[PDB]
Amino acid sequence: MTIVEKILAKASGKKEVSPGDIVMANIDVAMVHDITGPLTVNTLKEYGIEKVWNPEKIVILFDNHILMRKFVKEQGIKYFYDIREGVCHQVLPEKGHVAPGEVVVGADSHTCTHGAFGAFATGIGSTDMAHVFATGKLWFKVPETIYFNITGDLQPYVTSKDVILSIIGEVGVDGATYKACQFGGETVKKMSIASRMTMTNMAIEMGGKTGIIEPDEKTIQYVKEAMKKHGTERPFEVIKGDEDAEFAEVYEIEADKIEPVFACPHNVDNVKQAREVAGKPIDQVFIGSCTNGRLEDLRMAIKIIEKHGGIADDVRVVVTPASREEYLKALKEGIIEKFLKYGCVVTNPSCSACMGSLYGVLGPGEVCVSTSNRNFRGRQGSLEAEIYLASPITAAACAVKGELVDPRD
Ligand SMILES: [Zn+2]
Repeated sequence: MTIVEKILAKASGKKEVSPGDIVMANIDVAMVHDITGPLTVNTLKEYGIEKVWNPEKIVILFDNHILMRKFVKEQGIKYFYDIREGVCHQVLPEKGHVAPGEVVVGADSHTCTHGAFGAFATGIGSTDMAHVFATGKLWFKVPETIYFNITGDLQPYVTSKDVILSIIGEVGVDGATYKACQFGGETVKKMSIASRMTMTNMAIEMGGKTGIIEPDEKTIQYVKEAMKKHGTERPFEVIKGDEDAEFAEVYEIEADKIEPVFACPHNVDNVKQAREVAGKPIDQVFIGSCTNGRLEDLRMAIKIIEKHGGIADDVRVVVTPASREEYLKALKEGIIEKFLKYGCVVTNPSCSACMGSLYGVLGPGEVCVSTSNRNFRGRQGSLEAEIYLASPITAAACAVKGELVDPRD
């Protein structure tokens, strides 16, 4: 019985569960952000429930507005954050709302990110969310874990981004469909929580239901620290998979021979190695995202840039910390100013002037190296623009030379 299965078993209140089995599980936290909030509320009452189940288990996002204020006020909803905590998923675990062995549901597709914390985390539609708000439970078709056992040491200039991009590259946009992608092995236990978030975030890009990574005391340290800092403290159990569990499509990845890659334009899953496509000129580099937007990413990228002393002219470098906290960390550490001084522009996620700038919008015939999730046509701009995906290191290197690279050159 897998970790996702022990989670769904404890949640449903069953003592055993199989893949394909269908259960009613209790929700630990539910999150709504933009359109889905108003939708969920209206959809919530044309039905007639006047009380949400647990006003402290719902997390909402703010900046028509009126229904949402009045909803949070009419309910007892304690956790509601402004959009200047950052547009990404970072906020939810940052404040300690995601603990191991928990069932987390959210409006956004990439809620799967929180699987990094050893919780079962999924995006759901508006109606499902309305049910959750009403009953604090939801139906789940119990998935199957496909286990990716990653062992070996990451070579220099190689990040979990290259790892997950390679994995996606051999499994295609599908899949990994009705199934949960579970990452493990020594290479996974060695990487940081940030690095794990990078992978779990991109799980659904394989068409996966969610990514999940088993917890260890990096996970514990993170969660406990966040909980004490934000007063979101609450007991949790550490649910981890048994060797008594079986997996559709166990893969084996060895991080030794993984080298810096690219997700080449319009599709995430093609994934050609850096050397092959190297040399093509680029007019923009986008560093930071929900995928790699955290402190370690900024740190390695600015390290690369700094060592070679600045960026190529006639290239637009855009640096976007995943959240306000991450931004403040990078600020306090001098990283933000190093970026600024080298000619990059940094978007302060709490600044509307920063957030509304069109400076990073790709025009026709423009090439961009991005550290984000998605390279499909028209994503960052014109549909006649193309987008390569990379780790912060590879991206930084591209910003240094001003065309497509392999970080070691
Ligand atoms: Zn600003």
